[PDB]
Amino acid sequence: KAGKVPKDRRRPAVIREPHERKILALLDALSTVHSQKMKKAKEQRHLHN
Amino acid sequence: VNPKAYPLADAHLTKKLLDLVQQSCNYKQLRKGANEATKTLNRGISEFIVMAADAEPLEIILHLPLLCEDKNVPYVFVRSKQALGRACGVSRPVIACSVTIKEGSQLKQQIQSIQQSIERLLV
Amino acid sequence: HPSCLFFQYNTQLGPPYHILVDTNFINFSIKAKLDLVQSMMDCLYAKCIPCITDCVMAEIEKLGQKYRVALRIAKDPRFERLPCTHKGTYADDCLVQRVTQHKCYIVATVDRDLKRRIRKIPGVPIMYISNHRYNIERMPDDYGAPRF
Amino acid sequence: VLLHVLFEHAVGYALLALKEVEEISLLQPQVEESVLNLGKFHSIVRLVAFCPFASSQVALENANAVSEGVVHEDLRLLLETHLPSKVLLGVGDPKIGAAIQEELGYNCQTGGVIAEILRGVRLHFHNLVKGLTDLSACKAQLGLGHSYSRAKVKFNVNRVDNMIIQSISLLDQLDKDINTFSMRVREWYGYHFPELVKIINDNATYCRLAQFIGNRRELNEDKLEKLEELTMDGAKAKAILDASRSSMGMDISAIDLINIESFSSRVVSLSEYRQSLHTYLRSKMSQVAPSLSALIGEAVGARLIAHAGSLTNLAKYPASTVQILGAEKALFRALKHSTFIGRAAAKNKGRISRYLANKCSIASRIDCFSEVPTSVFGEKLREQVEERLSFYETGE
Amino acid sequence: RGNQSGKNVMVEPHRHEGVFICRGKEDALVTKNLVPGESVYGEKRVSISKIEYRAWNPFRSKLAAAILGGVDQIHIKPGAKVLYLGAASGTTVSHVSDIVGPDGLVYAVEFSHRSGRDLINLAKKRTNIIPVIEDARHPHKYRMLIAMVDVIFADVAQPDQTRIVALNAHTFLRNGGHFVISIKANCIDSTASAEAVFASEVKKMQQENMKPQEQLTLEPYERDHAVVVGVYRPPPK
Amino acid sequence: LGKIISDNLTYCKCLQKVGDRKNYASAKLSELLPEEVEAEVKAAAEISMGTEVSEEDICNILHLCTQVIEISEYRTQLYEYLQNRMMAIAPNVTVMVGELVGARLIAHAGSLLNLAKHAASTVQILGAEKALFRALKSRRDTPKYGLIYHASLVGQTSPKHKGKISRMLAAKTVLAIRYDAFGEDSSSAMGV
Amino acid sequence: KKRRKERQKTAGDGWFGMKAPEMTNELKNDLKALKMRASMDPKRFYKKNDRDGFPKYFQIGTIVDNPADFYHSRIPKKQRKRTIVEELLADSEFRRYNRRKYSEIMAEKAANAA
RNA sequence: UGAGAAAAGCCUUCUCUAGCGAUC
RNA sequence: AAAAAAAAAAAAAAAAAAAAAA
Ligand SMILES: [Mg+2]
Ligand SMILES: [Zn+2]
Repeated sequence: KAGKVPKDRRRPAVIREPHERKILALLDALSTVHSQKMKKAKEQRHLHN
Repeated sequence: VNPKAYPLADAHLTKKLLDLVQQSCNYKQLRKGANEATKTLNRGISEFIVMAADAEPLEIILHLPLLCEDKNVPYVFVRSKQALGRACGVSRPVIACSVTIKEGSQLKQQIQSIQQSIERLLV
Repeated sequence: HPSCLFFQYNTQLGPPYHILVDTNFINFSIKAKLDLVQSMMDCLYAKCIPCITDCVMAEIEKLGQKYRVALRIAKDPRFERLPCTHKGTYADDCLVQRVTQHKCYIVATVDRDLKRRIRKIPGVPIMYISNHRYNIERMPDDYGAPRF
Repeated sequence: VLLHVLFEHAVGYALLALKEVEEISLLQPQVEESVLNLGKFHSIVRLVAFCPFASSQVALENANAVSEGVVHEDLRLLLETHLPSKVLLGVGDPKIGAAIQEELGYNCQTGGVIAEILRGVRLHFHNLVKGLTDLSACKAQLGLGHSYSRAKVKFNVNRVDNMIIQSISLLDQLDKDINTFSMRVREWYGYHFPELVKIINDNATYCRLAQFIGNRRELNEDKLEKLEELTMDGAKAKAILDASRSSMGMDISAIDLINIESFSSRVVSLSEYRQSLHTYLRSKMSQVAPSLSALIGEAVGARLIAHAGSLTNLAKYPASTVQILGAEKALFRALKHSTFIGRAAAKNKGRISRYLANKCSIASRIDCFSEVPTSVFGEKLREQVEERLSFYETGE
Repeated sequence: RGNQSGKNVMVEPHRHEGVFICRGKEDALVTKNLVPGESVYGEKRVSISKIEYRAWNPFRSKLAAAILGGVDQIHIKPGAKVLYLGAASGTTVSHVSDIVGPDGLVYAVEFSHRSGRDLINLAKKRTNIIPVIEDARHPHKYRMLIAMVDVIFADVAQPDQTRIVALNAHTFLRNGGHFVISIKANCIDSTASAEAVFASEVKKMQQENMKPQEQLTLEPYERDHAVVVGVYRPPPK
Repeated sequence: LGKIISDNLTYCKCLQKVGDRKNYASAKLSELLPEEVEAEVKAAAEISMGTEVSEEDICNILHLCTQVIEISEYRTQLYEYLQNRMMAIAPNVTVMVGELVGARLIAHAGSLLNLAKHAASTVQILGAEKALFRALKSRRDTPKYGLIYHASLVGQTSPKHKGKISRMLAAKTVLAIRYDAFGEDSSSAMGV
Repeated sequence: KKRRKERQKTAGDGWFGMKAPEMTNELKNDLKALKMRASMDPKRFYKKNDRDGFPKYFQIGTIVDNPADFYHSRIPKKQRKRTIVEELLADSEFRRYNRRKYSEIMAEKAANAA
């Protein structure tokens, strides 16, 4: 895992603006639906074959 | 005769055309008017175009031949708009008409003959 | 998939039938003394124009003088003489290639091996000799065909 | 097999001689290299004569004769000179071959090996005649292709609508371009005499008066009298001197004043060109589309052509779409632009626009397909709308 | 709906050379505009960032219908000389002129005087189009104007299409060149079936020392049409 | 003519001198073009592809070409005026960085006094504001050229050394900006 | 070696020298959105994608206005955006449909997960 | 698959086209 | 197929990344 990072070495995280998260949330939600859609179509092809 | 009205039908072929127009109106297959004839050319749903050579300015209908040469659509002229008026079942003179594509229509055999006759006029 | 076929039904095959004749079909027609054009008309009740390829015509010529009568019947002005530019003489491959391309011909043959290949191509009839009469296999508008 | 071939080209006529060829097997894979490969072609064919065309008009004359199949005098001069007088001459056209044999005693053949030789000559033509003519072979064909095509169709160069398309776009740019400069001029001279922007309501008018008075310090007596002539009314000019005497603007430097003077002058010279462009557009519209210009005006008529992209495209459109071309700028809705006698009520504003669109479509067709353009039809259509406008306004 | 004006969209090259794909919510076939800012028949054009592409309508064009149908080769590539028979008003000719670019040439043949006046107006704006107002049945009458070409495109729509192409191919088409012919089944023979017509035309082509290679139908856009692609006098391999 | 001649001012003068192709042969263009170029220009005259132009068309072209040379002549006069004012207001800057680049710097800052309040590193990157804020948000390397890229000294130096010259030029430049803004004497001694 | 590198920077002469644009998080966001266009609208179906990866040569632009298409096909200037992603963010029809599907997938997954 | 696999620089052996050459 | 590790997102999901079985 190697989770630990020392206090001196660690860097502050990125702080996203509200507009960026709205765009970023749109893609992941879109990708989840699209990935789900393809996987369902995979089983229909295999059953018919 | 004005030379721009080149496909001018004779007496015998005129009788066949105006009969076919009267048949087409009954079967709901005819579009009447210069503007309505133009619209069918854009949609590609015309077999042929019948125009009246007795319009006092002949130029108002000369845009229809330009569209016909691109769609490869036969077209002819007749000597009377008033004779063209009655055969269309309309109470006014008409200078241009268009007969429409109809799938399964029983007019296909008669239409197929009249197209071949028009092409013979162009030799 | 060709537009002429409605599933296994060939619509654009028309009352003028173009028939590709195999080299063996000519020989058995003479043996049974069946006229080539006249017997086809009796089977289909329609105008028929047999087609002779260059590949088929060569196989007749290689047979020798013993089959001279079949060669003279092959050159008939009513027939349709269609060329082919194929490196060789073998004709079974020539006909199936013409069948695959256009789907407008009726195959006339008596060889069993060629018939089983054509059956795999959808929408093409096969004409063969049964008893002393012509017979058609995969055609809906057979009409005057031998009834058995 | 020694025979002569006559090859006709846009640049001129060529005469070539054939020494030897394998005639029977010419159309075969191995032998076809005889004509294809340049070196082998040079072995069997030579150029014995070449008579190029002097001018483009001469080239057009020969092109007409060759198409008709007659023997032009230019062709006959070449043939008579370098051909000995038992002669076989190859031609690509059977009709020109018969005409030559009637005019002169040479035997003409039109097919066989000669057909393959002519393709070899055509494929290798630029190499044989390279440098013999000033104008290139490739440009010779391109130039002749147009002049031959214009002759057949009776093309008229006056009735072309390229210039009106450019002029409308250029008018749009100039109106913005003058406007940007005019505002900057008013700001710079505002530092010296801010009252002037209030008196003058026109950007262009401000520019000449900026030229006319260098400083407010010297504006009096005769120069005041000159000022009343340029200003539309005498009352304002007397107030200008009063404004000049009592003003809070700042004195400007020497080099600063020379800069603003030359700049303000340039806006004027730009403005006078814009007026000349509008004059040039008006003359073009009468020659191109007089009937449409009479109906709705040169300014609106030219802009309608610009939206369509060409005069022919305007005629091909139906009556319904021509209304849409003026939708964004309200060309048919906004009536005083086009000015017509009488006014249209708000209730019938849509109907007048729809009726006006049909008249413009008809007028556009007359301009495009008339043998000679004439503006009588446009004036007749203008009267009919006015009768309709009076019909709605008065009720009869 | 469709491709509304003012939508962000992507242009990527097609498999064929000189042809482009307009990737967006819907996809359209586009070619690079030789004269930016002008539409010859009112198509929708796309601005790319000094560069502009014009949409290609497959219903009003027979070449574009073949491309969308999946034809293997068209042989129209940049820097090629193309002889066009039956140019008509120039809807397809303009797109062909865009593909060949400044280097290539298009020879437009149109007998009719009415449509001929449109080519000259179109040829004014495009320097690589050579208008030829002449009958295509007599190639000897315009042999002055035309040099050797690489591709012959035929859209004449006549009962004698094969003979017209055969005469022009012998006179002007170079060895190893290619030809594309559009066949309207109703034009050659209305009595015979559409499928038997396509077999007859191919037969005549082989009798004229032309080797046809491929054919396909244009069914989603046209009914009873076919496009045949072949080579003339092939080189030995 | 468009391909053979690239100088736009020379091109517009030639059209003003000679209207049509027919007048090209007779007229002489030695004062405008070199004789060798003139021979090629006259050579292209007889072998031409263009259509003949009407009398009204050629007049419009001349009027448009008239406006071109008058705007260009004014622009040169405006440029000379700029050099006059720049040498009068901030002479030390003009000697060092140049008339154009110094003028852009005040235009960006909006005034000479506002530019004076800035530090040396800010002057270096005044032009390159888009690369700076992109780098600071994404934690990339900051830009180094700015508007100074078009200065005379930065242009001549090698691309490897254009990073060093940028800060050396900028650091000394602000010494000229402060002195001109606050000094009561106009002289170029310190700038040189 | 160096002449190969120069030729791969452009599409070539066959397509009039298109150049490969530099890859950014905004362009990459656009390409991912277009690859997943199948699930945007339940009533519209699309063919398979031509290539699994992103295209190497491409250009981005907007469709020019046409005067004849004032009412038939034209988006008003307020609804226009700069990127394909921002267009998806704006329209209500897509957001309403996508939110409903995505909520369902999480809820069905929650039944499986528990 | 098993002179293991992966990457950089130098020689050797050869393959394709495209002009060019055949005009005395 | 599967046990992991590194990121983001939503109130867990998603892209890459290794090993092991087959
Ligand atoms: Mg056999
Ligand atoms: Zn064969």
